[PDB]
Amino acid sequence: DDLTEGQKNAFNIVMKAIKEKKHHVTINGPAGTGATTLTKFIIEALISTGETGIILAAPTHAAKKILSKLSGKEASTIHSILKINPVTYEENVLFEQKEVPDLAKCRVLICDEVSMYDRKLFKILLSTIPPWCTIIGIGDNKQIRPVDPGENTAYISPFFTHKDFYQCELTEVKRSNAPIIDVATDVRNGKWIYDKVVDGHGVRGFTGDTALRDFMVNYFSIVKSLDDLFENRVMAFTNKSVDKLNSIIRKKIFETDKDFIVGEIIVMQEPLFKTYKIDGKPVSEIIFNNGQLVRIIEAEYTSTFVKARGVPGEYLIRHWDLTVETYGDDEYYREKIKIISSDEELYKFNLFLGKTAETYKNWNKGGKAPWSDFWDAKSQFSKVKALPASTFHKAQGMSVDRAFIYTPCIHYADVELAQQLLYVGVTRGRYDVFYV
Amino acid sequence: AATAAKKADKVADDLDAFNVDD
DNA sequence: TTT
Repeated sequence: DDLTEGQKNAFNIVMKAIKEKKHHVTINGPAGTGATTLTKFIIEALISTGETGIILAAPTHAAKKILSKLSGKEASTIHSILKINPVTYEENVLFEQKEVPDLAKCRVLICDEVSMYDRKLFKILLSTIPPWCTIIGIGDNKQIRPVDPGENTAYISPFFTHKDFYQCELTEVKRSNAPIIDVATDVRNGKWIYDKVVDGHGVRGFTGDTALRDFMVNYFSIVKSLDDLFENRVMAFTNKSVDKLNSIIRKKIFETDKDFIVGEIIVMQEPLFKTYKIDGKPVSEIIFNNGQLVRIIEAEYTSTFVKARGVPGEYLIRHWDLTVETYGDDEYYREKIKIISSDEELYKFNLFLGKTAETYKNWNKGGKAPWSDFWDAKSQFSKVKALPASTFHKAQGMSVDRAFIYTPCIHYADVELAQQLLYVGVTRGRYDVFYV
Repeated sequence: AATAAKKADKVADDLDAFNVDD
């Protein structure tokens, strides 16, 4: 009940706004301010009092767990709740089946990790909420600005600037000496590096001749082929830098040169849709969401005939066929996916999708153009990535024990994404953080 | 020797062709 | 550079 002023202030302002009708609330407590702590009191107090319609949300699949495992009431993705909009946005289209209590009959709407919302998601949200579902968010205004490829405006999520969403800020850190907190507090002010060694479980980097050797021989010492690397994380900016890293990691952890090995755990990059045809109208059920961890069962490198109507000849696509089983806490499903592991041949599938456009960009050789086999073929494949090495953009919302960093690929990052990359770059490892 | 540009490239190339695996 |  007794916390710093911000936490003693934030809880009441939230309640005095949703007990009242019209105010909209967001809270911005950065690292150290105990935002994950402050969210709890908002929940355990409310479930004891007569305020119903309390529903919880998440922007991604990663952050869904660390809340529903933190609170005790079921959470969901912000998409799943609000008339799911898939990887490509839509409305009122249900894919999963969970009897999800997204009835839009709610006095309270909560969503954490508000540092990832583009405009496209907020406008749907406002057009969705009833006249009695007040929005109470909590996040970090200095984390990575939302990815919007369609706007040259380097803008942070609208959950801070919006009129109704008048936000309170937390300002005072409590843990009287944390080597990490003392780092990410200055990095949000634009200083971006230094070394601080306290108690042996802290932040330290590597330079000199054997910059990566000593840094890598520190990595492989922390994780000696453990195959338990969910808590030891390397994080990089580019996709070019990453696919080098997990390759090096694998050849030592999983001794082979194959891009994939049986019994290995991999992380997805797209929602695997299992699409059925009924009465001539398509439907869909999501099997594996974006961030959902899954395991491999059988590996084989094969080929496939690719074809589209109105297009001459046959094209040569070589890809993987891999059976996959569900890992962790989610429900157990088992189906198979197609993945191409060759930049040399990733181009060969784009040209099929490339030359096909011209045919459909004008297919006047009888009536209307058959756009089915364009998406019917593109929805065959998927994108994945290894678990030990994930990018900086996708490694958020989950705190790991020991963290690793790679700097040289961050020159191309501008001045404003940089500090939001290092803030999220340092804050992931709870205790130990190693960089280069 | 304030060459934060080159020192980031020295580390960039050593990742490009990392040492002969052990 | 970014999903």
